[PDB]
Amino acid sequence: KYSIGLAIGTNSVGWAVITDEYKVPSKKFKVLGNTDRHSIKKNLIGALLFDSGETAEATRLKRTARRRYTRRKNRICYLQEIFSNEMAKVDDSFFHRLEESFLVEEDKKHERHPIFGNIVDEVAYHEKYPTIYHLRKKLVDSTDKADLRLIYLALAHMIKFRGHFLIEGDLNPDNSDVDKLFIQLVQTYNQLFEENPINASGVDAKAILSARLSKSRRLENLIAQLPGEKKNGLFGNLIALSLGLTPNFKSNFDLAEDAKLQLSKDTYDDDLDNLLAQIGDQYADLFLAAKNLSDAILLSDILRVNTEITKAPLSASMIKRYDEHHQDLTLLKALVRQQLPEKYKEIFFDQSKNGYAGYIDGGASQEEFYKFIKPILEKMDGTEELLVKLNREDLLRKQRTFDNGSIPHQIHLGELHAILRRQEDFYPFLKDNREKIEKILTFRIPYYVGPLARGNSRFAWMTRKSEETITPWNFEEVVDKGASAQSFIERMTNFDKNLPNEKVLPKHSLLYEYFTVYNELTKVKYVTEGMRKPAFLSGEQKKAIVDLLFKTNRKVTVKQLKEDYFKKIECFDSVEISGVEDRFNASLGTYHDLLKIIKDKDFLDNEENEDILEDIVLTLTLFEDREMIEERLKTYAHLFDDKVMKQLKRRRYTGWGRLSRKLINGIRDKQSGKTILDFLKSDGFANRNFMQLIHDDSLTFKEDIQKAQVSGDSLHEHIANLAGSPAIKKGILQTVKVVDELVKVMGRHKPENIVIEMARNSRERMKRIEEGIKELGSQILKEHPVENTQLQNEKLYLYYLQNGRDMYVDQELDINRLSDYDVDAIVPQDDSIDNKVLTRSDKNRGKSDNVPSEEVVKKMKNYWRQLLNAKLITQRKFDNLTKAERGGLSELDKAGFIKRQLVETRQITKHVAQILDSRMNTKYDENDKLIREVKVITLKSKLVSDFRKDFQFYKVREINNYHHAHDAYLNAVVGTALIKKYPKLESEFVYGDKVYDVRKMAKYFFYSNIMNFFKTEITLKRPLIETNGETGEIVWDKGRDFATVRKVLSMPQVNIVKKTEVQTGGFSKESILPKRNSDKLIARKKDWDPKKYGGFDSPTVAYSVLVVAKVEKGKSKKLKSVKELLGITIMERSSFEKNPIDFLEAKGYKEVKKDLIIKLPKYSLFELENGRKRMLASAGELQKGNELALPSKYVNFLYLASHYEKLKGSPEDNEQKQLFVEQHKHYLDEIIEQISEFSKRVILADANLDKVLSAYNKHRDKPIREQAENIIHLFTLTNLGAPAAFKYFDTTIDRKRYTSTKEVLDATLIHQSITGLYETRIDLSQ
RNA sequence: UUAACGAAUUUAUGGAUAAAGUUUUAGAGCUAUG
DNA sequence: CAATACCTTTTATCCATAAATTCG
DNA sequence: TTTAGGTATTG
RNA sequence: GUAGCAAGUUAAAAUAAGGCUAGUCCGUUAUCAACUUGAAAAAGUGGCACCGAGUCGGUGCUU
Repeated sequence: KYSIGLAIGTNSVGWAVITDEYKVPSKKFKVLGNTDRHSIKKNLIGALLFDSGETAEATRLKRTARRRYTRRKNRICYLQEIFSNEMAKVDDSFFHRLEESFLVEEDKKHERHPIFGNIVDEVAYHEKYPTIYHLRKKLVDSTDKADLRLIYLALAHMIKFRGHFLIEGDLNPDNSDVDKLFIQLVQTYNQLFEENPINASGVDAKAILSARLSKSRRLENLIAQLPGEKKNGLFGNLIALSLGLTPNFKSNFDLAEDAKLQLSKDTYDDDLDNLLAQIGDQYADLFLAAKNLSDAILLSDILRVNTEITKAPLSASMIKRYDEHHQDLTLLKALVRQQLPEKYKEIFFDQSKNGYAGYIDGGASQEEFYKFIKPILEKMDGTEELLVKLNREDLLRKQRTFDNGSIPHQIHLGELHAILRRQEDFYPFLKDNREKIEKILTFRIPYYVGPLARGNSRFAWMTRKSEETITPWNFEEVVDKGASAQSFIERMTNFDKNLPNEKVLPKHSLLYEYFTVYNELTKVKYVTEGMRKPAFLSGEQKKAIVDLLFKTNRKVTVKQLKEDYFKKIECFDSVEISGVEDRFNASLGTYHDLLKIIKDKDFLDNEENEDILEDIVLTLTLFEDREMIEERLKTYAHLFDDKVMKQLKRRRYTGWGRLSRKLINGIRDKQSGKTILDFLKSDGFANRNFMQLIHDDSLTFKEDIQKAQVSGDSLHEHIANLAGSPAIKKGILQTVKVVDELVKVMGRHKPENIVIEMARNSRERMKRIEEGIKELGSQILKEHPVENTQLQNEKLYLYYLQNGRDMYVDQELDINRLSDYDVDAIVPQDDSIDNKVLTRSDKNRGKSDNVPSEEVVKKMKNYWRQLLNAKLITQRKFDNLTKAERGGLSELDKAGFIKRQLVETRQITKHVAQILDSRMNTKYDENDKLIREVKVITLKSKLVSDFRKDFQFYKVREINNYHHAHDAYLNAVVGTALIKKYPKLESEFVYGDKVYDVRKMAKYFFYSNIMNFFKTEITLKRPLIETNGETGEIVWDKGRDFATVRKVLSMPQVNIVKKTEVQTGGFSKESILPKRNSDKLIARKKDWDPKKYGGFDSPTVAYSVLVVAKVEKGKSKKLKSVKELLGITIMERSSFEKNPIDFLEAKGYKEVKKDLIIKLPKYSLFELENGRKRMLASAGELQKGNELALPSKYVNFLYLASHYEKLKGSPEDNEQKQLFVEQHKHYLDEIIEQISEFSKRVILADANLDKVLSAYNKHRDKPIREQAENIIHLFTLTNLGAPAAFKYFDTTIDRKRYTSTKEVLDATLIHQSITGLYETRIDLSQ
């Protein structure tokens, strides 16, 4: 006796209920709690607002740093351990001094100066080496024994900040000068090639090689500079090799197989000797020279400056930035003193101003500083060498900035290496541990390994060789690198859908190939002259054809089968094959690729080897790393020749299949003794298909399958497995929590129908006209020009693609009056450009039930082709225009018109259908087949979208929140109506497998527009009492039903519930705050009084708790009873939950009433006084309660008043829509009045409302379309939810925030259920 | 995922890295003047 | 108090898997 | 990428 | 304390409090009205028809 309609979105689930005759019911509901209200009537329509679902990504990123920090403090801890023994000899508490660098002198346990204890030597230090970068150069360059404390500072400073690992290989300090390296590259070629010696002459190798151009264009530009040699010639192959390019040297030496050499790819050191051996070892001296140049090129962009004087270019690059800053500061500081010495105090002394004082001491970015002084620079003289420095964006640069990190960790390691090498003679431990220390800088946990856990991390998957602690130096021995790399993918690879306990096999698995061949072979039937009836392929032939034709060639065409097997082996000269199509879709691709390498056809056939051949593909498909493949295959090396193994390691397989090994060959019928595969050959006269095998009740497969699956799962897992946005899953869970409650309301009765629906270029317009009049060559673009912001107007934009001529008439069209000209769809209702055309009269096409007629096509079949070749129309647009010559829109073509429009393509929505449908129909009849009690309809959203505009139910989002229920109601109406009149479409719209045939075009309707039967009158007749033709059921009464629908829309009571949510996540605002004497300053770490060190602020409040107890007041300390709202923060919450009372007493409460403590989540609901509602937004803040029921005449008005997208509809309807504006013109005063009583009743903001009231008074003479739209802003003041700022016309009206929660404490608390219908009300009295 | 194989983008989940920011302290501020 | 005004870490790089989506 | 709750200070 | 002037670019340390399972692990996602039952997962709990409509109001029968 009822039906449910849903409208699912990101932030709301909308829900309404419908009757046989389309009324929405009501019911008296019990009210729990101590309040005198014992009952309420509420309508069975509602919606559920909620905060969006938050993705894990934001969280996961925090995790990356969380590990990034606990691994970096470990790296420095690693250097310190190396020094600990040796350093204590030099400085007893050097490391201690650093640990406590952050403590204030009162809390410091040692000397205040870190690098050296004494005040004198530390000042000398910054005197000589102002930057660490200054020091790095000296530690690299000098030969003098430098203090061990400095060595540590430099080395630890490189290990703390490595730069990035985005390069693999090594770059050298020698390799910066490309020309110096280039000449060696030319030079070696000359010591080897006296028959064709080359001369570098005066080629500019520096400029040509290191350029932002293609790796290809630079190659050509170089050899062009040389006297003329081929890029295919050997020198170019070398030069290409330096360029990050892959060249082939086969052409020069004409080697039997191609051997290319790329410097990024792994296969280079190994590939060299396999190629190098044939030419001989003498050449190799050349190839290393080329590799060196590559390393020269690569860092040619990173370290652009001259680096000839030093082995530490990076620090040298910094030292230059420092001195330039010093130089240019004085010139800037001086030139301001010289000409403008009044602003200098603002510039260099005011921290807050974004001056240099702001740049250094204030919080001002180089982008903010550059901007602020650029005006000053150009008013004083000599400011060119400094202004060119500012446009260069290199002026008064800091050394540590945002653009670094383009630095590759290798150049740091270069300075590290130099420092170690320099000072190892002086310090023995440096020379012993040099390699041990360098690995600290170079080591990176390989991603496939994952976090190195000891079974106590969710994310980890790694495997360990020894249960001992992991360090960068013993990493290979302790960690099973390979078996981790497999576990790495195996945990992300899918499971078998039919048997979800077993792993999916590789897509190129040999067993997968056979199964995939035989499943196509079993359903092949052959008909011959000798035979009366077609017969399935029998057991021998499948096994014959496979041995004969599939092992011999990659793909098997139908002609090969009739010729090679049927005619040759069975001697049938002619035959017809029904089952297979033109060629066999399956192939034995792994067989032949494996057959070619190992070359033992006997080997691939011994079923004893199937275990061994599966393993090679699983290892080959799985693994990326060349070395690790070898480690797995070594066990196989004895079976194989040493040359056979070489090719095996190369072939890699990509992809994962669908089905398990156990499914195909493990599962066995208890009675037949046979597997899935064994039934795929030899299934008797009837050869059964794979689906058929699982779906045969005589076989144990349907019974065995069901055992694995049910062993199924709770709702979360079923919902969470859903693929798609993680917030739209929330609405799903909420939409399904809604349905389960509606059924409870209806006395635990299941409903007949359920309707679910879910909601989801400016310059493009200029370019499709720009180039389409360039190839047309017409002057209609020059004759009248237009702009890039205008073309979102349909009629203007259609003219320009049309070129000023109508496709239906062939004449020049006036630019000024497009209102009289109709926008015409090629196919009667599509509103996109692909199907939109603008002509003076839409009847010129002929019959508006017909395709644009043969009369206009013969006139204009040519003009629309000119537009196609100029991309002024799309192939779909042209093919629907010309379709008149393919007999027009065929019944079978017109069926494709409507059917494609109605069905929902979105995979998520479909899954929602299952979720609902399977949760409803638990009963099964005596047959195996399921009983379809509840019908789950998926409605497209557009249908209702047009229905409201078509039938005067206009939707305005921002006036109100009722439209969420409104769309649910209106999805419920159009849904049940479309299935009442069309049960042939049940299979198309309902998740139900009935079956629907395209053939009809039970005739039903001629008209290609599905949404016609609702219409009382239709633009060219329909009876106002509709009934299905076949059953006689009364489906739609245009007179009777439409009255209730507007009545339901214009209903003033709808249940709107905002889901209550404990707030989770970050403790507090992330920013660090400078020291204060506040008590809201949260400590950063325990030993740090925020008053001395600075701390956090602005804790988020996880939930509020209501505390009724006594507190001490005054020096008198008399105990007086207070009832107030305590904020439990996220940091607090864990501590709170263990012991509430001890925790409460710690915050200052005494004699707390434990029974009465109430935990108040965010968005919790309070009604006080005159029914005004407040939602508790914080322990200390409140939020707006109430939704304003603007009457339907205004909603319908304001949508038409706002004048949405000018007017889209038919022009004759539009005139009365325009007339509706003036007729109801006085409404504007009614709308503004509505708010005033509602403001005073609920909102309590008179301060603001008065500037509102006083603002509307002034703009009375401005047009309605301009005036009404700005009236729409005003509602945001009335909106349920938070106070936010709104602007009328030119005046911004700030928000009214409720910074007291006192009034709540004496109101009645409302606990509402998911629907909003069941409640428990609680009146609060101390 | 398609009546079947490939490719690509996007979103989701996960891993290994990087450079900034912020905070306290260390970089003896001097010279007239109470 | 209740207004009033101000505040809120960001921005890169690479690897893997999966659906869902639009092209072949 | 803007929300909407902490926070301190004023007339 | 004011007026002058010199100066500045760098560094160490922390980067959710913290937790025990002490790992070169983990600590911001999902999930949540209320009441009874539960360690939890979860299960359980709220008569109907009519007339009407400014955020649900009245009446009739059973209860």
